[PDB]
Parts: sequence; structure tokens; C-alpha cells
Amino acid sequence: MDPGVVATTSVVTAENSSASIATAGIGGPPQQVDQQETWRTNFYYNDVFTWSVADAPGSILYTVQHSPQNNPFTAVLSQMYAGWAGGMQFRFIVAGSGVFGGRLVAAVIPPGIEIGPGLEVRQFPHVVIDARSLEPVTITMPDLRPNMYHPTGDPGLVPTLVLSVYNNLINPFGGSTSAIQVTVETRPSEDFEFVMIRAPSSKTVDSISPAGLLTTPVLTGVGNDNRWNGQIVGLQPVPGGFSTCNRHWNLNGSTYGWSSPRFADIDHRRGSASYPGNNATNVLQFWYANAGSAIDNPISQVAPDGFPDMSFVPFNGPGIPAAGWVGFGAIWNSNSGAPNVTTVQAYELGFATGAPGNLQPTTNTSGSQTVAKSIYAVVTGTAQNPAGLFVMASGVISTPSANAITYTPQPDRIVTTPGTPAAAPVGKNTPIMFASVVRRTGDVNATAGSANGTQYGTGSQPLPVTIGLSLNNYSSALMPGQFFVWQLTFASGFMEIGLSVDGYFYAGTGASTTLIDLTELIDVRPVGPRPSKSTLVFNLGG
Amino acid sequence: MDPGVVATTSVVTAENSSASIATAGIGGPPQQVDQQETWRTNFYYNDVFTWSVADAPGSILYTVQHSPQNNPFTAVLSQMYAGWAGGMQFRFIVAGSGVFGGRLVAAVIPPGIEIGPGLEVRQFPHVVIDARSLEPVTITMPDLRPNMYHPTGDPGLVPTLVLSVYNNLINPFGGSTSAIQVTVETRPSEDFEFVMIRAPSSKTVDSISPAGLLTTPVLTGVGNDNRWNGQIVGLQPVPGGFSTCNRHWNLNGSTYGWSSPRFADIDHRRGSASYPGNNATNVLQFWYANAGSAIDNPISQVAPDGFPDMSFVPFNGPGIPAAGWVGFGAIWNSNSGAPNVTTVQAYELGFATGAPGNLQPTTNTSGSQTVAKSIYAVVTGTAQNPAGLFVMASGVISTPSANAITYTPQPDRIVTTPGTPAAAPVGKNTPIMFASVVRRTGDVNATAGSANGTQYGTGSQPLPVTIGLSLNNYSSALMPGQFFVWQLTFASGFMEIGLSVDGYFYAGTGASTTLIDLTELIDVRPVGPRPSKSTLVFNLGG
Repeated sequence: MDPGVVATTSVVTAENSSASIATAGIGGPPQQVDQQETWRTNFYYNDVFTWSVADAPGSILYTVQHSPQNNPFTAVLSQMYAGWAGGMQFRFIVAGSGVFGGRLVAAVIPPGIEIGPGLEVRQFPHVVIDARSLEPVTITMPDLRPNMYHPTGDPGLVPTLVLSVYNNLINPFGGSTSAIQVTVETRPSEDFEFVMIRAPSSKTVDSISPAGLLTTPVLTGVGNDNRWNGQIVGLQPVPGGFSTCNRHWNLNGSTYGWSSPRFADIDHRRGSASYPGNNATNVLQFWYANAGSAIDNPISQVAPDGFPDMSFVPFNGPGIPAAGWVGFGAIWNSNSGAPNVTTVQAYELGFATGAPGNLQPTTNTSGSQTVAKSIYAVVTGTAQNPAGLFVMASGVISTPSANAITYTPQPDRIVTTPGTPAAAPVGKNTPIMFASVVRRTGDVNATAGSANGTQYGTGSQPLPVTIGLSLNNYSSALMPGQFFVWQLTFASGFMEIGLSVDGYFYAGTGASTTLIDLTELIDVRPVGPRPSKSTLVFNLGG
Repeated sequence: MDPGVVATTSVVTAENSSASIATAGIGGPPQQVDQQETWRTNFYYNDVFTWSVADAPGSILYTVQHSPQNNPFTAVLSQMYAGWAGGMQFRFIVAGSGVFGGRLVAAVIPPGIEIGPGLEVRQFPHVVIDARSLEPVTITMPDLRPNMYHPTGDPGLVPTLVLSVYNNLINPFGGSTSAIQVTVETRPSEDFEFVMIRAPSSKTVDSISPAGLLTTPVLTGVGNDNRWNGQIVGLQPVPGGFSTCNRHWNLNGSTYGWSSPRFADIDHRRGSASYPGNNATNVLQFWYANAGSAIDNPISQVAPDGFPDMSFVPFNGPGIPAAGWVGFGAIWNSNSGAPNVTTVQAYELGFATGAPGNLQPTTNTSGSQTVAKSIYAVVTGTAQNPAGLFVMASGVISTPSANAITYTPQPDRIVTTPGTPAAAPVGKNTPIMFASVVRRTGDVNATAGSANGTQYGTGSQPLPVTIGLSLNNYSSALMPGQFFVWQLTFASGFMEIGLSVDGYFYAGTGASTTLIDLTELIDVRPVGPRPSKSTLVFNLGG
């Protein structure tokens, strides 16, 4: 009986309650100690962890330290108190089923013990939690500390609560459902107290564990890609992997590439220009420079800021090339540059080898040379050796006729610098890629309606995430080997979306190449870190 | 133990009961406060909501406000009391199964909080409800109010009870059964009281939420369509959608079309007449007018009142046309009209283009012209420019030979005005269309027996519903995004039938085009609003 009535209740204490309160008087009187408060007499949600059938008996599923961030109201009280002492009560709620079976171990690890595969939890003083249990199992975490109280920001040695598999999960069916969800509920014990009030301006946890940076509208509203500034309408998985390093920021404060996160401008000053044909009338202007001549870019020397990282396609004559990256721009002379009036055109930029003779596409940035060839006729063609470009940052895709080529780019055309981390499918999970509807040259009126499927362009990660990750350091905010998981809820289903230590995003679709639409998406919700062996759910509307 | 014995029982109070009774004395003494009454010591049915496997953890299933309409006996007591105060007790009964799993959150939201996807119920003071639970979980709703009492008709700020998914519903089988039903039972608490008696003539809720308008006989007895005045014997689904706007009334007090809801008469005064052939003996009289010349119709100018909204079929010679709309009628001259004696015939009416030359069928009403051609020979043919028609409102279907053509109309032949809302299948639900056995011209004795299948004509919605909707305004009686659902019970099964904000009716048959017979239908029952993501049940007799 846990209702909203006057109620008798029973707030269960800890084993060391007489010595916890008495020695916590070094911080003064105990604060927020009152047993009739309704933040102390109820269980509230703390965390959910997935227990799958593919886990060893004794493998650790849920580990957490003694901390006031384990409860939503003691963490709220923690910003106005510079010190805490006392125990905590944990309740475990299993989703389960009648057909499922297997037990779990919940025990309080004393301080000074490593937590891992070698730890044997079944010989600790523990409680046993079935998969098919109705009434949730309650354990109490005593405050076993070498200090008198735990100051917030440096709590010292704290006990640890470890959830391990007592008997492995069995499903007598076979496939389909092969995982379960267990909910941890947390209530303060009798001896829990706060001491030594502080100003709430002081803060300890400033890394959300990459959380508050990805909210819901980011996907059903505002939100742009890393290649074009297009609105995100889809996630599309790729099996096998891909690599992106242009505006892709990892969880530390670093990147491997050029192009600071802003769609402003592409401007380069030194580099050679040419045009074919003996007649200087109605030709295609071709500009080239080598890799490593960008002195003005303070991040990386390999490219000007905003240069597209795609491989040049070899085309000649009056034919419009299939796919690619075109942008509107002009060529300008050096020595206090004023541009030439009679050359402003759409230009396709990219990476080649063997310019200006036999042009071949390139995969690696080392040994490559940046090329810039016009797709439309221009009445003047210059050939001066100091010359540069000025191309807008937002681009469109050049197409021969209408229809729909493919989602652009493909995973093999994307250029990488040396030393880049590659996405790899782990388990049944596979990486995703964020899609956006972009304008094209074969059809300017590419409204998302009739007259063939509209063109989709795919970038790696959302820009809000790039902006909110660039400033902060998250070297300990996510434990390697796991990913941080959000919970998307559609109108007729739900999905789990992960985020690794490398900036990549994962979904458990498996071997499928079908676009997933965020038309009916409503809300997202943080969950926390979860390991890579657990398959993210795919209970979609289909 | 809840029997019909003398009984000790326990009527569980609320947390603010001492201040709820004392401050509700502003309305005088508390009324209907007696703890031995059997309307206060028992749980009674309030609502049922469907919890499906396709719902996100934390998605809201059941929301309800603190109100005396939550109990069947306090709502009965509410018409004779102008004010109430006190709490309420809620009990949740799950159908469930042993093989099902997943939990729910029941919590009382304090006033001043929005209810939606952003609301997190799991951190409220709550109770947990399993899917496989036997004993029903009881929560108490305290009366947390900024006022002293809630006057009926304007209760002010009230607490809200929100049911959210704690762990998502899992079915280890696969398909087939993918939803569950949860029943909410409601009992008044200890401090519930009424104040300030009023005359029962005063009423607050006058919108049943479109409910009492659709009873059972409407389908197994009286009840007619919107096209012919035929008795309803079937519902037939269509996949893909359809549009009807003639006598189709949406949930507001409006329509998009002509034809007030009554099968009286079709009468038009101005329009041209003709007959082919040089001989004025045994010809087919052809009458035409343009769209927009109907001055006499006060609703819409596009047609006379009662004109059938079907596309004219092009036929010539002595052949009887297949399908269509024929009705008995005559042509009358203007200037205090007395009709011509020698022309009374069956006429096929409809919509064409390019009259009287190359006649083509029309889809949109704009740019069309109303046509009226006789199917049988008539000994006189007039050609006077002011002439009109007088055709009875009830019609029959013209057929070349007996047999059975198809159900008429098809979804593509039905004409629409510009600005019409179209039916669309959402989820596994699909729209239905009400069938009726109508007389034909190829076989007058079309009794529902032997000698081929009888002809079926289909209209959009039942007329009782059109009559009972025309007068009242239901702008808030059904929350958009959902539909109001009734529960049909046959002799060997049951079905859920929905009703949206546009007047369309839904059933969860899926991709099937099979007629469903209301021969063994017995009773219907209201349920309430239910969202469009939930699939309506199809446990039929087969």
C-alpha cells in the first residue's frame, strides 16, 4: 500500500544508523531530517537496465555508487547542501513475464573492492530477484564510509550496489523477445541527512553524460546536418560501416579535420586556374590547388574552411554530372582582391589526382589535390597563377534529369584523413545516418509531395550536438565499451538510440536499409549508459 | 472481500481530509455524507483504455480530471447539487495474461502542470500496476484545489490522474494478440461531499461526447443512409479512402455541400431542355443546367436540394445504362408552372461536361454542369429554354440485366466539392461504408433470398447521426487525434467502431473488402475517446 492517504507506512532504517547520525554532527545539525515528508516516504524512478538472455550468470548488469544523484529529490536537494551522510533504500521492479525465468543478485559492496568480472556477488549478503516476481524486491544500502560525511564534489570512498545474474534468463519460445527491462526505484533511508548549506551557484556535475544536448524538437522541428543546412526528416541505417570526420566531433574536445561548425563561407586565395580550348568564350573554368596549402585555416591545413569532403566525378562535355556537390561562386584575383565580373557560376568542387590531365577520384586526403570545375558555360576564362575561390557554404546536388539517384553520399565515396575512427556494427546494432531533403539542379521545385521521390542527403551527427559537444569535455561522462541511450517515442511505437565515445549514433535495426521517418515522432527521454552487447529495441509501427 | 454482506470494510480517506471538510462549509452543511451507504462503499465501472505493445515507456494512456462524472453515482448525484468537494479512490483492473509483462504508473498530478509527452510520471508519488496482476491496484486522488469547493459547470483547477507506461508491454509469442484492456474502477473517498442543492433542470454536459445518438436499434432495426432511404444491413470497409460531402456533417455545426437532411423532393425552375432527332416522337428528353444557378437552395448554390452527387455515365441508343442514379420525374414550364402531361418518365441525373455534345464524366463540382437524361422513350419532347425538373428524392439503380454489378458507388465515382476532408486509413484501421438493399430496374422483386445476389447501395454515415449532430456543437466533445469508440456485440463475437472529428466511421479490419452483416447483432455500448494508434478489435465469428 503506497497511496496518497495519511498512512502509517514504514521507513526502513540502516544497520549503522546510530553511528551515522552521531558522527555526522561534525557538519552541524542534521538538515532535511523529518520523517513525515513525502519525498522521503515514497519510491521514485532512478534507472532502467536491460537484462538479456545473452548474459552470463554472475555478469554485472547494474552498478551504481552511493550518491545523492541516485534519487531525483536528493539530487535536487544536493545543490543547496555541501555534504551528506546516511543510507539509501533501493527497490527493483522487473517487467518480466510468466514464461521468463532466472534470478538476480542485489548486494552492497563495501568500499575497497574492485567491481568487474572477477567479483563474485552471490557470496555477499544479498537478496534474490526473480524475473516473474510481482512484488518488487527491496534492498537497503547502508552508508559504510571511512569519512564522517561525504562532501559533494569529492565524496571519498562510498559503497557500491551491484546487480549480477544469479541464473541466466531463459525464454522457452526461441527468438523474438530476448531481453527484459528492470526498473530501479530509490528512496532515502531513516538516517539520511544533509549538512552544511551552500549557495546553489556551486555545481559539481557539468557533463549531463551527453544528455541535455539531445532533446526532442532537435528531431521534430529545428535541427540540421553536417553537410548541408537541411532539416532532419529521417534516420537511415547503413550495414558495414562508414567514416565521417569533417564536422564530426568525438566525446573529447578534439576533431580530425577542418571546417569549424558554421555554414558561412569558403574562401581560398592561392591556387592555379585554367580553361580548355583555344577559344576564350563559353568554356568551363577549372581551378586546382594541392592539399596542405591552406595557411588561413587555423584548425587543419589540408583544406579551406567549408570545403566539401567528397570525391570528384570525372565528366566532360555539356553533360550535367550525376550526384556530387555544387555551389554558387566566383573566382577572384589576388593583391587586394576584387573579383572578375564576367565569371560567376555554379561550380562542382572536390578531390582528384592527376589534375589537369587524367582526373581520377581519390579516397585518402594525403596525396590528393582539391579541384573546382564549372558545370555551366562562362563567357570568360582566366589562366592566372595566383587566383582563388569564394563559394557559399550551403550546397545543392547536380543531377542529369529528375527522378532520384540515391541518398548522397554513399559510404565508399566519403573521403577520410589518416587516423580516423570508423563505425563498425557491434552485435545486432548498426550505425545510422541523418537524412535531409535538399534541393537539386534537375528539379528546383523539390517539395516533398508528388512527381517522383525527393532527393535525400545524409550527414553524420546533428549540429546542435556538434555545438554543444565542442565546448565541454566528456572524457569520463560515458564509460568506454557502452553508449548513452535515448528513448524515442513515436505515435505507434518506440526505439532506443545510442551514442558512443566516437560521436556515432546506433540503432538496432540489423541488416536493413530502410529510411525511418520522424513524422509521427513526439518525445525523447534520457536513460543513461548501457553496454554495447544489449540490443536496442525495434518495436516500430509495422 | 467485497460481498453483499453487512461487512466491516475500510473506506480509505485522503491526506487532506481534515482541511477539505472544514473549508467546504462555505456551501453550508455537507450533504450525502454517510459512510454506511452502498454507493460509497463499493467500486463501480468508470472507463476502459487499451494498452498496446506499440506504446512508448512513459507514453500517456489514460488521463482524467477530478470530477464527479468519474463515478456513475456521483454523476447521478451531481444534477441535484451545485457544488462538490472531496477526494476519490481509483482502482485499476487489468485483463492481462500470464505471458504478458510490463508495468504502469498511476499518479495524481497537482494542478498547474501540463499533461503530455514532456511530463514524467515515474518521479511522482505513484503506484505500480503489473499486466499480470490479480489483485487490482488502488490509488487515492486527494482533492488538491485552489478553491474551497468546485461548483458544477466551472470547477476551477482540479488534480489530474495520469496513466503512463513504466515498462513496455512484451508479448513473447509474436503477432495475433498485441493489445490489452485495463478497467478503471472509481469509488468516492471519505471526505467526498456535496453542497448547495439545485434544481435538476440545470445541466452542464449537453454533448454526450457523440454517444447517445448512436444506440443499438439504429443498426438492427430502424436507420437509413445518406443516399437512399434504405435499411442498414451491412458495413463494408474500403482501403485507400473515400470522400462524401452531401449529407455528411462533421463534428462542428457545418457541412460542405447542399442537401439538408430529408428525402423530400428535387425541384429546379431555370435550365435548358432538348431532345435529339428530327422527329418529336419516342425520343429521350435531355435537360441541362450549369453549376451555381440554384438560387432557391439556401445552403449551397451548386445544386438543387436533393440532387445525387454521382458522375454521369455516357450512354446512347436503346441500351439501359449500367449503374447510376435514376428517379421518377417530369419537366415543367415556368411562369406559374403547370407541368406537361405527356412527359413523365424515369430520368438518370448526374454531372457532366461538354453538354449536349461529347458528354464526359466529371470529378470536381467546379467547372461541371448538371445533366438529366431520360432512359425510356417519351412521346413528346420539348425544347423551351425556361424549363425545370421535379424528381422524387428516393432513387433506384438502373441495370442492363439482373445479376449484381458491384456495390454502388465506387470510391472514385463520388463527386467532391473543393475543400473536402478525405478519409485516410491510419494504422491498421480502415474506413467503413454503410450498406443497404435497394431496388433496381433489371429486377423489381429484389427480395433478399435466391435468384442472384441482391444489389447493395452504400452511404457514408447513418441519418439519425446526421439529424442528432446537425443541431448540437461538439467542438470540444471529442479531442482531435482520437475517435469515440462504441462496442458492437454480435451473437458470436464483438467489434469496436470509431467516430472521428470529421464524421467518418472506422473499423480495424485491415486490408479486407468483405461485407459484415448485422443479422446477429444485439447491442452496442459507449466506451469513450480512444486514440488513433490503438487498433480496434476484430474478434468476429470466423
